[PDB]
Amino acid sequence: MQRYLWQQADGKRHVYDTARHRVQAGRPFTALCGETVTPQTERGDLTAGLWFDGECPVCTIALAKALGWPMREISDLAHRFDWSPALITRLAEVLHCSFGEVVELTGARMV
Ligand SMILES: [Cl-]
Ligand SMILES: [Cl-]
Ligand SMILES: [Cl-]
Ligand SMILES: [Cl-]
Ligand SMILES: [Cl-]
Ligand SMILES: [Cl-]
Ligand SMILES: [Cl-]
Ligand SMILES: [Zn+2]
Repeated sequence: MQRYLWQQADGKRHVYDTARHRVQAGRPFTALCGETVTPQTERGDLTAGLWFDGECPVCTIALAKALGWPMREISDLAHRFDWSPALITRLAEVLHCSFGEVVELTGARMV
């Protein structure tokens, strides 16, 4: 079984640690980004062919980091998401570098 897998829940496609959680409709799990979420059939969460929500930016970057990417390649990745203060400060709780380093990584406030 792979260590990390994707699962849509609460409006985004999150990543979870399969050594920590088993996914099931109506059961909460906590994603790599730290949000505790519950897959719901009404949101299309239990049919992966119907997963139309956008990827969770925090989980996507957390997964790249967990997989050992250098900061420069993680930075290229992050550039394709929109980063609100909620998301940026959530990513800073996951990464171990300085908050300024997180903000620079996201490319979120740079033209
Ligand atoms: Cl298992
Ligand atoms: Cl592993
Ligand atoms: Cl949980
Ligand atoms: Cl939820
Ligand atoms: Cl809803
Ligand atoms: Cl579903
Ligand atoms: Cl986005
Ligand atoms: Zn997430």
